[PDB]
Amino acid sequence: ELDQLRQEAEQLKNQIRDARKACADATLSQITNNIDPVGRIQMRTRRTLRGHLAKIYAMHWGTDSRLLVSASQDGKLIIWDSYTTNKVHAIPLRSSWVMTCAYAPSGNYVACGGLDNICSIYNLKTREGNVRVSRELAGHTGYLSCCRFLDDNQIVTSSGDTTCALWDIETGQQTTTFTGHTGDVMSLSLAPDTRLFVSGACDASAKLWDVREGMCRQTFTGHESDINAICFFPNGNAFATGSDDATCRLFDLRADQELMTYSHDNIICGITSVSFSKSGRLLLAGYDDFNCNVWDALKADRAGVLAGHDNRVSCLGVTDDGMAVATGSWDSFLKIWN
Amino acid sequence: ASIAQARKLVEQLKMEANIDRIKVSKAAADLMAYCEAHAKEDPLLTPVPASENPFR
Amino acid sequence: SPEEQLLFLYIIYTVGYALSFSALVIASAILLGFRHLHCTRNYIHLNLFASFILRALSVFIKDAALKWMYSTAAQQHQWDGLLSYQDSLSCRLVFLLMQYCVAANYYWLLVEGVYLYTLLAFSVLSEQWIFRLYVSIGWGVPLLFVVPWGIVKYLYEDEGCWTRNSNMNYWLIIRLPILFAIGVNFLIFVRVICIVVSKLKANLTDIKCRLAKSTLTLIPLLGTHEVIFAFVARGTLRFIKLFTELSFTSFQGLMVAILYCFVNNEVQLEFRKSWERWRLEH
Amino acid sequence: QVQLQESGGGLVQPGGSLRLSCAASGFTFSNYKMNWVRQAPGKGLEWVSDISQSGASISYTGSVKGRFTISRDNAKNTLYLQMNSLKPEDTAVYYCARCPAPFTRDCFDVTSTTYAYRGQGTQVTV
Amino acid sequence: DQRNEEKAQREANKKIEKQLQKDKQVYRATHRLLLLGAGESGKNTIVKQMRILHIFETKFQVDKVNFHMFDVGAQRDERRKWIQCFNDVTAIIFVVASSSYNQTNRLQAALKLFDSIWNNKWLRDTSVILFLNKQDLLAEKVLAGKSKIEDYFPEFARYTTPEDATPEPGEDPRVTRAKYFIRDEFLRISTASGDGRHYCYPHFTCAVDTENIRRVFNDCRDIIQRMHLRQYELL
Ligand SMILES: CC(C)CCC[C@@H](C)[C@H]1CC[C@H]2[C@@H]3CC=C4C[C@@H](O)CC[C@]4(C)[C@H]3CC[C@]12C
Ligand SMILES: CC(C)CCC[C@@H](C)[C@H]1CC[C@H]2[C@@H]3CC=C4C[C@@H](O)CC[C@]4(C)[C@H]3CC[C@]12C
Ligand SMILES: CC(C)CCC[C@@H](C)[C@H]1CC[C@H]2[C@@H]3CC=C4C[C@@H](O)CC[C@]4(C)[C@H]3CC[C@]12C
Ligand SMILES: CC(C)CCC[C@@H](C)[C@H]1CC[C@H]2[C@@H]3CC=C4C[C@@H](O)CC[C@]4(C)[C@H]3CC[C@]12C
Ligand SMILES: CC(C)CCC[C@@H](C)[C@H]1CC[C@H]2[C@@H]3CC=C4C[C@@H](O)CC[C@]4(C)[C@H]3CC[C@]12C
Ligand SMILES: CC(C)CCC[C@@H](C)[C@H]1CC[C@H]2[C@@H]3CC=C4C[C@@H](O)CC[C@]4(C)[C@H]3CC[C@]12C
Ligand SMILES: *c1nc2cc(Cl)c(Cl)cc2nc1NC(C)(C)C
Repeated sequence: ELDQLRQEAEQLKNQIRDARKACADATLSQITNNIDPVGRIQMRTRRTLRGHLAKIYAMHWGTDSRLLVSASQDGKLIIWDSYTTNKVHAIPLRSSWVMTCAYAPSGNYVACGGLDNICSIYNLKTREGNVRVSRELAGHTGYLSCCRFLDDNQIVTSSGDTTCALWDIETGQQTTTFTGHTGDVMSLSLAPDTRLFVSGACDASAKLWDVREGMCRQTFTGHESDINAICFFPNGNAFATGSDDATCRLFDLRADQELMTYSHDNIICGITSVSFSKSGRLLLAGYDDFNCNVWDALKADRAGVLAGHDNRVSCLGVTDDGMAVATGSWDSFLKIWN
Repeated sequence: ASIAQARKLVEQLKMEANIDRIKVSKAAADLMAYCEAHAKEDPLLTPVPASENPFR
Repeated sequence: SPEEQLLFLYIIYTVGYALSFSALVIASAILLGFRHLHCTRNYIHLNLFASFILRALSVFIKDAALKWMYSTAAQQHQWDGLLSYQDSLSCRLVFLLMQYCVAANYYWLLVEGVYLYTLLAFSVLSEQWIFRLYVSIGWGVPLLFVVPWGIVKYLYEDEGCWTRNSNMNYWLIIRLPILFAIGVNFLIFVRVICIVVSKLKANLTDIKCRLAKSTLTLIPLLGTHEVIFAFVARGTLRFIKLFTELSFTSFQGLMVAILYCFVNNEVQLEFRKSWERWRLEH
Repeated sequence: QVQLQESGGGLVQPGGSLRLSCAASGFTFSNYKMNWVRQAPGKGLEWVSDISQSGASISYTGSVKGRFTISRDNAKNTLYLQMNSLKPEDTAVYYCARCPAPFTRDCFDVTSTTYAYRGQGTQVTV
Repeated sequence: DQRNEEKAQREANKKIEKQLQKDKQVYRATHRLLLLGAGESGKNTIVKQMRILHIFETKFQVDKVNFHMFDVGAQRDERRKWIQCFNDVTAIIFVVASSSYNQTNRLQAALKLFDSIWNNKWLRDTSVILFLNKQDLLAEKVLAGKSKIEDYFPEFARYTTPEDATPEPGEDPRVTRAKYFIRDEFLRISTASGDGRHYCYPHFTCAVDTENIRRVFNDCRDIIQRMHLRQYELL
């Protein structure tokens, strides 16, 4: 019964591929030929937030566009002030190997997760001023690779368990588990309406999840190596992926296939972080070649370069108003660009 | 054993197949339309003047 | 001719000091302007560069100050307008600054050696505190024997701008600590070379031509030029000695600058980043 | 879609010869290191033989050296395993796998229990 | 007023930076060790003696120096991604079960995972302390001669014991081949890539061996010393 069901799977995959090709009547490289290029995006480091002792693995902006959280392998969860390069909180973690961190859109809480298979929620706006663990969301049998705060006490955590999860922080038990990925789920990106999220894994595939229902609404193939980063288009109708393939692909939730491929022949290094600008016109991609490239999200041309990091660029982040681009790296320095 | 894995994968494939897909041309037009509509509010696409640049 | 020998020496040693000063201020600017080279060993390197620069400028003054005065005395059989300054402590103090720059150079070579040795031997140390201790040693322990030497020359001795160490026992006040610095630098040098050859033997063909480069890079840094000269004449032999005792200590600033800020692999790396950054601008 | 379907297996008598063709599709074949793994009955995934991007550096598991040989055709995007002088211990489902990242000498997790870029395997019974 | 709140920000920053200095003095003082191994590779015993005799986290202290050992547990077998977390680690302690059988070539499985650690472009400066465990269970296997490594490694029969051999009392020539042949299968990978950046220090241990806590301390001194000696280009 296995061979016949494998036959069913292969013919249904071929049917989906033909239905995608029937929808593939053009590309952005043909429609955006009448689109003027953005020129050279020459962004300069405005601030260098230093104080971290080890590699900076994660970084996330607050909704106010002032406060960052940066997670580093030394066991620190530092809250920065991006305008005055001042540290607001230095949260020591129980596990030094923190692989992700998130800043709650309400500003009250901050998460972090790594090799301890636990997503720890810290309460910043506490009655005594002591930044203390609020919850420890245990239950994953794999390392925590990316956790994103949903609004109403919910958090979408992605693990190396090949399984995502939506946790109810107040109780501490996950209400939904998103399964279907065969490789380590590496990165998340919540849509602007926080009703759908997309997951990147080491299966070279991206999956569109319904966070309220728990089903994989859509599986995006086309990448060739481990999806290391994922990010939504600002309108929530498209998303960009970065992999070890050394290319960025732009999938559309409606077109159900690739829109653009962001690659360069002199680029052979894996892409660790991907972001978008407020208009979604600039695709910021962090690389292993120690610099970020400012891709034209509509033309696949390298409009600029954010160079100046002495090690691998591990985490990118655009402010919610788009006023700056933060780039954390394994050199323990988080640089703000504009 | 693996029968559950195969049945889950095929039900996921049929759940993913019966969706209202759109031509890539219309999605491209909508994407470039959003990029054209919100170009004025992009301080990375258009360099914001230093008078209202908090990172100066 | 003795005159020839002497003038074929001092100008070259200033040339040595001039090249050391030029390459060394370039090296100090390089170590300061990249940020990525900012470590604690590079702070010790910047202090050693500054102290070598201090001794270079100090010998420039010494040879120039004396010359200004000499020019005036011989300008017109003057003799006067020259004697007064020697009695004015305006040259006693500049010679004290000279002896302090010399002592600070030797003791910053000592601090470089001690830091390298404890980096190889005692790897549990707070680089925030130990660097303050090393700065305090390199810049302050020279005071603790140069300024008592100054007060001894002021109280006990006569004039001569303190350039005549006639009572050598009083000159031991600054000689011995410098010989102590050189002896401890030599002990640290032999230990570090023993450690390097132990790491080479434990590896996998000919360790001699690599230990040669390691030792030739370590000689100027710890300042082991002096262990043959200082620790110790015949008119041929004395001439042979002073020439090397001046030329090697004059060019060791250039040698340290090159070997630890120019052919250093990280700065050749460091440059290649800043330069590229500047390039993309264009 | 990284697709790795394989053919050429089947039943052979001890001492025979077999050639498994690994038709790779969906990733530029010349960019990434390739290898064969096999899962003998008894629940064990073992690596068989490595081959670099250009095909210059070829390694083998000790039990198959000198008797197994692999080539790669970067033009047709195919990998071969010529299996000479087979033994009854060689009964296994042979999976054609590629390492996770191009331009890397490291070959991670090809023998993992649930690797993603590993083929569906062909059964070779001796 | 904003002056007082901005100076309170400065004062909080000062407190935070003082705490970060006090925490960095402990960070760069403790040595981080990633403890890897295969399935039942005997590394569990190595955990026990380093824990009691003076992922999961192990802090021990030998010769007043603090060490942190991180046994990666409750993780999958796809070490592709989380092994990038271990670059600041001074030493990856690799425990290999030299006599895992008497499932399917656990030595070649460990050899290929060993090959992927060096060639990992992020572990291209992390040294590997190699504990070839179960040297006592490898003894009874080869001297009996019913289960060979020659069927898993044909180049073993053509392999003669190296001149750098230091056999323990009771190590007949039949075992010091298998003892040292395995060691050179790992050193064939340790020398064919990355010279001067990372170094392999292979060791022969067992469940009865107790000074394994000093072999890591002696070779973590060697790792740090070689890291310093190449900062001055003395090595
Ligand atoms: C590039 C710029 C900023 C660096 C300038 C460094 C200058 C001050 C260096 C370079 C060459 C040096 C001069 C060369 C040699 C002499 C002759 C000596 O009898 C008096 C000092 C004097 C005149 C030196 C003073 C310092 C010096 C002038
Ligand atoms: C030699 C004396 C005069 C010192 C003053 C000249 C200085 C500025 C010269 C001498 C050696 C030079 C270096 C030689 C080596 C390299 C490697 C190259 O890939 C980048 C430039 C770099 C790093 C050069 C920078 C400039 C340099 C430091
Ligand atoms: C500034 C010039 C004109 C005279 C000062 C001497 C300069 C060349 C030397 C002497 C002592 C040196 C300083 C010694 C220690 C420090 C503190 C350290 O955290 C930053 C580097 C810094 C600040 C060095 C900078 C260079 C330095 C200031
Ligand atoms: C004639 C003039 C230029 C001589 C000036 C000598 C100056 C530059 C020397 C003398 C005292 C030295 C300082 C002594 C103490 C410190 C504090 C230390 O944390 C950084 C280095 C620093 C700041 C030194 C810098 C260089 C220094 C300031
Ligand atoms: C004229 C003499 C006194 C000075 C000449 C420089 C000498 C001292 C230098 C040149 C070569 C060096 C030696 C070469 C390497 C070794 C082997 C090591 O296991 C002990 C130190 C030792 C022995 C070094 C000591 C210092 C050394 C002997
Ligand atoms: C002109 C001199 C005094 C200055 C340089 C110091 C001399 C003495 C140093 C520099 C290089 C050194 C050599 C480096 C190489 C080795 C190989 C080692 O296995 C034996 C010692 C030997 C042969 C050293 C002898 C001492 C040596 C020649
Ligand atoms: C290499 N080998 C030797 C051998 C000997 Cl006997 C002497 Cl004196 C010097 C040597 N130098 C080197 N390498 C250099 C330092 C790069 C020339």
